[PDB]
Amino acid sequence: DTDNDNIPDSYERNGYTIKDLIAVKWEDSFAEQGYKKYVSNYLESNTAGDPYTDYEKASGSFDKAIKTEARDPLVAAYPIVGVGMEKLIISTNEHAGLSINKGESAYINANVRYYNTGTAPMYKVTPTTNLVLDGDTLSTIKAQENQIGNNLSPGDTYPKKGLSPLALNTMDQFSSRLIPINYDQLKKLDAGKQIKLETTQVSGNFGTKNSSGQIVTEGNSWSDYISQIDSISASIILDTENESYERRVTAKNLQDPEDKTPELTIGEAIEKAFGATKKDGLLYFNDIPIDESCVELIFDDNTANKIKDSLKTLSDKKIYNVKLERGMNILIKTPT
Amino acid sequence: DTDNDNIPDSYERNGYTIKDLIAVKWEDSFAEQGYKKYVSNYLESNTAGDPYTDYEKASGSFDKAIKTEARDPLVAAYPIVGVGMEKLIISTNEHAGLSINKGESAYINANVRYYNTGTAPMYKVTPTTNLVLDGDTLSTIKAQENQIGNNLSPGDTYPKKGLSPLALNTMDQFSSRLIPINYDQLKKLDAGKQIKLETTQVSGNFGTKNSSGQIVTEGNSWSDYISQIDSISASIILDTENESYERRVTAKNLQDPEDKTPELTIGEAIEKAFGATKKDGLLYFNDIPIDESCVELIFDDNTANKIKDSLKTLSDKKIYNVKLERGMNILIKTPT
Amino acid sequence: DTDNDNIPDSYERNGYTIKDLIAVKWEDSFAEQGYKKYVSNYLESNTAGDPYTDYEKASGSFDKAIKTEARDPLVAAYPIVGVGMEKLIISTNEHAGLSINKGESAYINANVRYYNTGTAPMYKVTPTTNLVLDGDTLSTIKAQENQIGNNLSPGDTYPKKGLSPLALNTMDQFSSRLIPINYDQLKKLDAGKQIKLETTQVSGNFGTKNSSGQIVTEGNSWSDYISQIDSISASIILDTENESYERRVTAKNLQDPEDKTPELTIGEAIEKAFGATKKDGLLYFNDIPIDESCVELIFDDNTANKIKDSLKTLSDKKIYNVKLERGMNILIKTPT
Amino acid sequence: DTDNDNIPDSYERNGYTIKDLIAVKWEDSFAEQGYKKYVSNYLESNTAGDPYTDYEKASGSFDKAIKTEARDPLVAAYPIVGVGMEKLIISTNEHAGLSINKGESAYINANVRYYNTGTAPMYKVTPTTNLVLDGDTLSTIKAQENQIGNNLSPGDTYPKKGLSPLALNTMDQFSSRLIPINYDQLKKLDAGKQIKLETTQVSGNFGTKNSSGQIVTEGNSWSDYISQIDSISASIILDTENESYERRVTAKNLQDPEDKTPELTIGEAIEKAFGATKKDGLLYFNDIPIDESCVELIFDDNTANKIKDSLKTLSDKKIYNVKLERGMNILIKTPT
Amino acid sequence: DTDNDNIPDSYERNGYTIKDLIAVKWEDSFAEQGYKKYVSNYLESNTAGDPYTDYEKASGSFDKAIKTEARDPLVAAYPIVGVGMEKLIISTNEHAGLSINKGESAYINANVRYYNTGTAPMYKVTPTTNLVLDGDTLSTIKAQENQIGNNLSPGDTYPKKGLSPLALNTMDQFSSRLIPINYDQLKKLDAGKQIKLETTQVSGNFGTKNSSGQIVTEGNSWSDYISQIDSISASIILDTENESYERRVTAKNLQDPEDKTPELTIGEAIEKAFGATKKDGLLYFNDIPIDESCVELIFDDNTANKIKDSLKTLSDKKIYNVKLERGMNILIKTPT
Amino acid sequence: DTDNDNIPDSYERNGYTIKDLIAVKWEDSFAEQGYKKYVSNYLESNTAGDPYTDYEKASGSFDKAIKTEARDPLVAAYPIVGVGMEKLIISTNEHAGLSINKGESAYINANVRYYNTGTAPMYKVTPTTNLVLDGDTLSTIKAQENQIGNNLSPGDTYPKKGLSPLALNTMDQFSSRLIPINYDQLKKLDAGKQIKLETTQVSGNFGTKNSSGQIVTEGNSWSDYISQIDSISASIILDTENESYERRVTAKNLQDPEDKTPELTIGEAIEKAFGATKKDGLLYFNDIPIDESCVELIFDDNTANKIKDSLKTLSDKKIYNVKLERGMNILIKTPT
Ligand SMILES: [Ca+2]
Ligand SMILES: [Ca+2]
Ligand SMILES: [Ca+2]
Ligand SMILES: [Ca+2]
Ligand SMILES: [Ca+2]
Ligand SMILES: [Ca+2]
Ligand SMILES: [Ca+2]
Ligand SMILES: [Ca+2]
Ligand SMILES: [Ca+2]
Ligand SMILES: [Ca+2]
Ligand SMILES: [Ca+2]
Ligand SMILES: [Ca+2]
Repeated sequence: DTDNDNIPDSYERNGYTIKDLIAVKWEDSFAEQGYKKYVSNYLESNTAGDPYTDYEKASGSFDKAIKTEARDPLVAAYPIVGVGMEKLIISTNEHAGLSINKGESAYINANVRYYNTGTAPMYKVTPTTNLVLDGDTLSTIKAQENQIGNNLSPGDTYPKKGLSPLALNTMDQFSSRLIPINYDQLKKLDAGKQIKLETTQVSGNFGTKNSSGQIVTEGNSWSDYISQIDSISASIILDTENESYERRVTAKNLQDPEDKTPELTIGEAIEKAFGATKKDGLLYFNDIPIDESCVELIFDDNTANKIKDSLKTLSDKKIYNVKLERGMNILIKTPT
Repeated sequence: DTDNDNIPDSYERNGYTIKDLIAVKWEDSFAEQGYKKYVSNYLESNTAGDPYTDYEKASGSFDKAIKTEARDPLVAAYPIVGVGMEKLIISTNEHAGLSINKGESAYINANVRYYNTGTAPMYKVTPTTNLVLDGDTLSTIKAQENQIGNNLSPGDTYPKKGLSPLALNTMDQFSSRLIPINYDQLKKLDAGKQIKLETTQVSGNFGTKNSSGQIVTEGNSWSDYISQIDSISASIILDTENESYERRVTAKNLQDPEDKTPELTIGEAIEKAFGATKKDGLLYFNDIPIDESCVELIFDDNTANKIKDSLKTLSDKKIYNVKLERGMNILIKTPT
Repeated sequence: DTDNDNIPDSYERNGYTIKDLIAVKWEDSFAEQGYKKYVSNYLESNTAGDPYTDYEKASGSFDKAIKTEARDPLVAAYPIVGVGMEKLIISTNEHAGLSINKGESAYINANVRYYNTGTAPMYKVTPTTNLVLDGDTLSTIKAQENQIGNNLSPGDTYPKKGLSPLALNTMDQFSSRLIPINYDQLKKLDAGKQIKLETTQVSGNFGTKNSSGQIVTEGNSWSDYISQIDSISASIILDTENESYERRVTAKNLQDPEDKTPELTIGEAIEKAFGATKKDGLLYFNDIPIDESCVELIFDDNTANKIKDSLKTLSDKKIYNVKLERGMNILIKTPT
Repeated sequence: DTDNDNIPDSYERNGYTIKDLIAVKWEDSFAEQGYKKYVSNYLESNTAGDPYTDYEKASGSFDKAIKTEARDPLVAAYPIVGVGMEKLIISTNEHAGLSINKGESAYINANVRYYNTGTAPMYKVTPTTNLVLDGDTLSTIKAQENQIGNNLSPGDTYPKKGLSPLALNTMDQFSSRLIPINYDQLKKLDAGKQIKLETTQVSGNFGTKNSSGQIVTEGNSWSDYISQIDSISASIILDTENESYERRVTAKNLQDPEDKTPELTIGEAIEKAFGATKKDGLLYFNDIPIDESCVELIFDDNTANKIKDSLKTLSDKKIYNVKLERGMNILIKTPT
Repeated sequence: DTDNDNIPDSYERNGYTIKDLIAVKWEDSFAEQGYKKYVSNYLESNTAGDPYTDYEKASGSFDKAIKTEARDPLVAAYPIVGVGMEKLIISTNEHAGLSINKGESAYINANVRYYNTGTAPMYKVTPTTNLVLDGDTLSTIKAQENQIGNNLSPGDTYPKKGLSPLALNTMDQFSSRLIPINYDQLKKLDAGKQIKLETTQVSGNFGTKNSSGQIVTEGNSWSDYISQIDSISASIILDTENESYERRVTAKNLQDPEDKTPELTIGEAIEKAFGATKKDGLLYFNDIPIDESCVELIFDDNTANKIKDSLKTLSDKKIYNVKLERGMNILIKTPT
Repeated sequence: DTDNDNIPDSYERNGYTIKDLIAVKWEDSFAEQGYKKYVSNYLESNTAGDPYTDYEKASGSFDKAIKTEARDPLVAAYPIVGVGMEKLIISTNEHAGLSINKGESAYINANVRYYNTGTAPMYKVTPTTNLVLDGDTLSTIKAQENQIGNNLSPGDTYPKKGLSPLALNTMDQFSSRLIPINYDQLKKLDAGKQIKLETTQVSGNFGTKNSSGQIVTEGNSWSDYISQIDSISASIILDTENESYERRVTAKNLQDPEDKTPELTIGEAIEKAFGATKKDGLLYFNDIPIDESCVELIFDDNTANKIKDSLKTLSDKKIYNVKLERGMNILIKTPT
C-alpha cells in the first residue's frame, strides 16, 4: 500500500470490489449479483484527478447527486455547464424636443438559462458570459448575487422546466450600472443583425465531508481542478438528438515509465464512461446500439491522424480496438 | 456497528425504539404505550440525507420546531417555501411641460408573503424571485437585508396572520436602485395584462447543536443538501383544499446491491410520511380517510408508466401495494 | 444523572432547592426561610428551551437583569419587544415656476419608541417595521446603526421617560436614501387618512458568560431560539390597565411518551409565571386578586374548545383546574 | 542529507532517479527503459527557486498541468504570460444643438486575449496593462473581477480558439467609471495614429497540496517568486515561427564558493530545458534540428561579450561548449 | 552563546566563516578560496537591525534577490526607492456658449517611474507622492491598486526599460475622483512655471521563510524597520555619474558601555558596504579607484565638524582612518 | 521576586545595573565605566505605565529608536506629537451669468506638518484636527490613508526638512467629499480674519517583539496607554528657544500605603528625565546650565500652591529640593 488509500497494490492492479465498505478480490461469480470490477493505479491517491480518492469513488461515499458512472476510479467527476441565451430586449435612452445621448444610448437585457451535463453537480455557479455583435465583444459580464444559482444538479437546468429564464441586465459588481451600448451599434443591430452571447468560464464549488459528519461547500472550488483533469484525460461526447452527454476518461502516457495507469481502448472507455449493457458483444446504452457501424463517429485532425497511425498495425480493423491516448476528442452521433 | 451512529446493525435492521436515550429491541407490546418502530440502514450515518443522523432523528434531539413526522429516519427534514405575490403598484417617473424619460420610465413595488410547508424551519430565508410580464422576465431580485425573514416556522407565514405583507421595491445589493421598467412595457401592461412573480431558489440555514450546549445557525446552509435529498427520495404532496403538505420519503435503488435501505410500498410511505392512524385497515389522517377509493390520486407520465409496469405482476390489484422507487411524484387530493 | 446538568434525576423529579450553589432535597420547613421548590425534567439540559440550563436558571447565575420569575426552570427567559409610532412628518419635494416630480414626490419621517416586556433584556435591538397606508405596505425598513438601541432592559423603553422618541427617516443599509412616496399616495393621505406602522421581527443578542470570567454579547442571537420556545410553550398575557406582562410557560405533549415534563394546570402555571403570593387559597399578585371570579379571562377558538372538552370530565368545575397544553393563549384583564 | 529533502548528498551529486517514489542511483542501463538522470545541489531544498522542492520536482507530484520539462530540478516552473490587444472602439460623448464636453470627451473599449508560455499554469491571472498613444501613457488598468481569468493552462489562451476576445472598458476597482479621454487626444488619434497597449505585471497564484489530500490555490502568489528566479537563472527563448517557448535554466555563480550547483554549458541547458532527442550528436527537438549551424542565434551586448571572452580559451570553437552563466539571454530562431 | 543565534561568542568576536551551513573559525588561508571574514556582536540576534539575523545573513539563506554586499552582518538589507516624474498633461473641464467651472477647473495626469537602489527588493511598493506648484502642495496621493507595483528588484525600475511609464491620475482610495485644480493655479502654471512632484514615504513588504518550506510576503512591512535602522547606522552614497548606490553601515555608540559592536573606520566601512577589491592598498570597486585623492568626498556640517575633531589627534592624516560614528552622511563622487 | 520581571526585590529597592543581560548590585566604582543606577518598585511589572517592563527598559531591548532617557524605569516612553498648519488656500465654487451656490460655496485646503517630541516614535500617526474661525469650529477631520504618516521618528517631522508640507483637503473616510464652507463664513474671512487649526487627539501604534524574532506594529495602540500614564506622572517641558522637549516622570501618591514607588525631588527628576551631566553640583544639559538661578521656571496655580506649602517646612530654601508629586506641570525656559 504505497499510495495510502486503504487499497492494496495487488488489489488495485488485478481488480477489486468494495463490499461492506472493505475491498475484496474479484471473481467471475460476482458479476451475477450486480457488482463491478475496478482497476486503478497504486502510486496515486486519486487516479482521475478529481478531488475524491479511489476508495471514496469505489465505495460511493462522495455524494448522492453524482452519477453512478463516476463511481469508477478511471472516470472523473466533472460538470460541464453552459449558458443558453434568448430574448435580448433593448431599452431606449432618449429624453422627451428630443435628446439622443451618445456613448450611453440604450440598454440591453438578456434572458439566460444555465444547463449542466456530466456527472457532478455545481453548488454555486457563476458563469462569465461575453456578448458578441458583428465580430465585436460588447461586454464581458460575470454573474452577480442575483444571477448566482446554487445547487445546479446534473441533467437539468437552474431555471427548471415550467419557469421563465433568468434575467441579466447589470454590469457592476453590485446590482447597478446597467449595460450601455453605442448609438452606432444600436443603429447597426436595428437594421439586419442580432447579438449573440457566449460563455467563457464558470466558477463553482463542490461538496466535501467534514470531521463532524456534515458536508461543507464554501472554501472549495472547481477552478483549480480543470487544468489537472483536462491535461490527462480524453473527452467523449455523445448525442442522442434530444439530450447530450460529455465525459472525461483517464488515459496513460506511453513515454512516461512511472505512469502505472491501466490501458483502455476506445470501446472499453466508452462502456465504462457513458454506461452501457453489453449484449452479444454489442454495446446498447439504454436501447439504442452505439456500435461503430450503427452510429456516426466524428474526430478531429489529431485524433484522425492518431487513429490512422494506430490502425495500420492492427490484426483486427476496428475503431474500438485502438488504444486511447490523452488529448483525443470523440463525438458519437446516433441515427435518427 | 459499521456506520458508527451508536446503533447496532441487527437493531437497525430488525426494528428498534429509543427509550431513555438508548436503543432497545422492538416487541409487539411496545405499541400500547405510544412507541414507534423504526427501520434504517446500517451502512450510512444518515439514511434520508438530512444533516441529522439516525440516532439524532430517532431520539428527538435535533430541534423542537421540527415536526414529529421527521423523527422517522426514513423521512427527511426538508422545508419547502414559496412566495405569494399581490398588489403590484406602479410609480410614474414623469417630471412636471412634461418629461417622459425612456429606459427608466416607471417603478414597480410588490407585496410578498413567504409561506413554509414541510417539517423543518428555515432560520434565515432569502428567496430569489423573478418577475414575468407577457413572457418576458423583467428582473430577478434576491432578497436584501430588509426582506430577509428569520425563523420561518413550519406551517405559518413570515408576515403572520393579521399583518400586512412584505414590500419588495429595491434591486441593488444594498437598499437602493429602485426597479426600472421600459415605457413600452408600461404602456403594454397598462392596457390589458398583469405582472406575475415566481420564485426560483431560496437559501437558508439550519440550527445545529454546539459543544457548549448552545445552538448555532450562521455557517450552515440548506443549498448543499437539496441536491442530495432530491435525487434519492420520492415526493408526495397532499391537499386538504385549505392547507397543503409536501413530504420526501427515501427509496431504494434496486440495481445497486450495496444499498441496504428498507423497502416501502406507497401505503407505508404515505402513513410514515404524512402521519396517520390506522383503523380497520384504513388510513384516516386526522378524520378524513385517504384510501385509494375515497380520494383522487394524480401522477406524472413516468410515475403512471412505472405503476403500470409494476401492476401487471401483482396478486392484489391495489395502488398502495406497488413498490415505491425514487423519482416518483404523487399528489393526493381529498374530496370536498 | 442522564442529562448531565449536575442535578440528580430523583432531585429533578421530586423537587429540589439550590443552596450554597449545590442542589438539596425539598422539605416543608424550607418555605419559611424564603426558598422555592423547582420541578424539571431529567432528560434535557434546558427544559424551557431558553439558552440557560436548569442549574443555571435555578441557581441564579445567568445574569442580573433577568427577572426572578425566570429563575424557575419551567419559565422561559424570553423578551417580547414592540415599536410605538407617532408624529409622521411629511417633507415636500417641490422645486421653486414649480416642479412636481413624481415617483419621488415627498419624504416621510416617523418617531418610534421601543418597548420591552417579559423577563430577559435584549442587548442589541434591530426591529423591522413596515408602514401601511390604505391597506398598502409602503415600505419595510430594518433599523440601521443610528436606530439600533443596545441594552434594552425589561420593563422600560429604549428612549427613557423624559426623552424625545427616536427618529426613523432612512431606507438604505447605510444612513442615506430617504424614504420616497408617490404623488398619488401623498394626495390620498393628505385628505382623510393616516399612515400606520407595525413591527414584523426583531433581532437581538443575549449575554452569556465566558471562560475568563467576563460576559460576551456579540455572536449570540435570539432568532434561533424563538422557533424552539414558541412551539412547546403556552402564552399568558396579563393586563393591569397601566402595564402589560407576557409570559411563556412550558407544557407537556401527552401523545409523546418520552416527554418526562411535569404537568401544570392553569392556576399553577399562572402563579409560577407572573409571580404571586398565595393567601387563603387565592392568588393576589401584588395587591389585586387574579382569581377567575374577580378578573376577566379571554381565550381563542382553539383554547375555548380545549377548555370545553377538558371541563366536561372534571369533578370540580373551575377554569384553573384544567390541564394546560401547548398552543394555548390566555389573556387576563383585571377590573378597573 | 544536509538539505533535508529525503535525497542523499552523494545521490544528489552523482546522479539519481526516482523509481517507486524512492531515489536510487543512476546506471547506464536505465536509459533504455525511458528513465532520466538528474543532478542538483545538496545545500538547498529547491535548486531552481520555484516553490517545489527537488524531490517533488523529480518524482512528479507537483501538479498534472506542469510540463515534463519542469520535472528536472534545474529547470524552474515559471509561467510567462502576455496580453494581445485588438479592436479599440471609440464611444462619442456628444449630447444632441450639440454639447462637446472636454476632459471626459469619449470612451475607449479594447479587446484583449491572455496568452501563456512556459511550463506552469497561472490559476488566477490579473494583468496590469497600460495604454500608450503618441508616447503618452493614457491610463494603467489592472483587471477587475470581470476580466480575471482563472486556470490559464500552458500553451493556450484564456479565451480559447473559436471564442471572441475579452472586453476591457472599465477603470474603477468595481465595474464602473468607464475610461475617459481628452478631446485633444481624440482629435489627435482620429487623424493618423493608433493606440497601443502593453503589459507591465501579472499577479497569479499556484496550486499546492494540503494535508487533507486536496489542493489549494488562494493564499499563494507568483509575485514573490519572480525576483528570486530571475536573478539566478538564464533565459532561453525559441521561436518556431508559429509558436514560441520561453524557459529559465539555473546557473552557478563562480565567485561564490558556497554555491554547490552543477555546471551546464549552452547545449546541455538547451537540451534539458526545451526538451530534445539527441541523435548522432545533434539536437533535433521534435523534427527540426536546433544545432548552431542550422538555426540562427541572437544574443545581447553582455551575452555576446561574455561569449567572446569565454571563446578565446577553448580547445573546440563551438557556441554550445561555452559555460552558461547567470544573466544571459539567448534567442533561437529556426529557419523557415 | 548568549544571543542564541547558533553562533558562539568567541566566534562572533574573533571572526568566523559559514561553511556547510555551520560556523567555523577564521584562518589566513581561507581567503585564497574565496571566503570572507565576518565580525558581529554577541548580545543581539541581528546586529544591523534588518529582519534577518546574523546567521541568516552570514549563511545566505535570506533570499536570492538580496545583493551579496548585505551578506555581511554589519551591512543592513534596506531598499531605498524613489519616484521619477515626467509628462504632466492637463485636461480642460470647459463645457461647450462656454462654461468655466471654478474649483474643479481642470485635471492633471502624471507619468511616474519607480526606481530602487540598495540591496533588498520591495515586494509591494506603495509610494506617497505630493505635487508642488509655486511653493504650494496641490495634493498628496498614495498609490492605489492600479499603481502598486509588486517585486521591484534592486537596480532596476518597476516599468522596465523599453516600457512606457506608469500613469497617475486618481485621488480616491478606489479608482475614481480625478485630481482637480483651481482656475487660478491653472492660469498661473499656463504662463511660466511647471509642476514638480516629490516622494514622501513608501510602504512595502519583504519576503520571509515559513515552516512549510515556502516564502510569505503579506503580513510583513518595512515601515517598522526604517526607524530602527536609520538611528544606529551611517549612510554612504556613491555616484558613478551613470548609476547611484546608497548603503547603510552599522556604527557603535561610544558612550554606551553595553554596545559590544565592532568598530569600523571610513575605509573599512566603504569596502565592506559598496563591495571592492583591495589591490596595493587601494580600493578599486570594479575598475574605478575610490581612494580619497582620486575621487571627491562631500560631507555635511556635523560630519565635517566630527571629522575635524577626530583629525587633530591622529598620527596619520587620512580621511579613511577616522572612526565612523552614527549619524554621518558621506557622498563619494567619482571623476568623469 | 513578587512582581515576576526577573529582578529581585532587594535589587529593585537598593539599586541595580544590567550587565550582560543580567541584573547585578550597584557599587560606587561602576560609575567610572559609564554605568547607571536604577531604582524601581517591586510590586509592579512596569513602574511608569509604558508597555515595556522594568527589565526591558533597563536592559535596552525595547527598540532602537527610543531615546536613552527612557531606559530609566521611572521615565515613561511616550511620544507627544502635534500639527503645524500653514497656507490655507480657498477654491471658489462659482459657475460661469454667474451662479453663487450657498451652503457649498467654496473649498479650503490646508498644508500641515506633523512634529514629534519626547522619546518613543509613533509608527502610524492619524491626527484629528479641527478648524476654528471666529470662535466657530468649521469642521473636525481625522487623517485618511493619504494623510497617515508611518514611522514618525522622535525629534523630526514626518515631511522632512527640504520637503513641502502635507496637503489636507478631504473630509470623507475615503478620499472624496471636499471640505465645504458657507458664503457667510467666506465673506467673513475674506475681509479681516484668518482660519486657525488645532489638534485634538492622535492615534498611533508601537512596535513590540514577537516570538519569531521579528517585530510587529499592527494590533497595538497608544490610545489605551495615555490615560494610565497621565494620571500617575508629572510633566516637565524644557525650551531652548530652538527645540522643545516634553517628558513625563513617575511620582508617588503619599496617601496610598501600597505604593512602593521611589521618591524623587524636582532636581533628580529633571536630571533623570531630560538627561544632564552633573558638574560641581550644577546641572548642565549639553552646555547650557539649567539651575534654578540661571533659567526661568513657570508653574501653574496648583503647582505654585503645592510648592508654597512644601517650601515653608524646608531647612534649605531651594525649588529643586521640593518633593515632586503627581499632577505637577513645570516649564523650564533657558535664557537667550
Ligand atoms: Ca492503494
Ligand atoms: Ca490509488
Ligand atoms: Ca448503526
Ligand atoms: Ca445508520
Ligand atoms: Ca439532571
Ligand atoms: Ca434537566
Ligand atoms: Ca538532499
Ligand atoms: Ca536539494
Ligand atoms: Ca551568538
Ligand atoms: Ca548575534
Ligand atoms: Ca522584581
Ligand atoms: Ca518591577
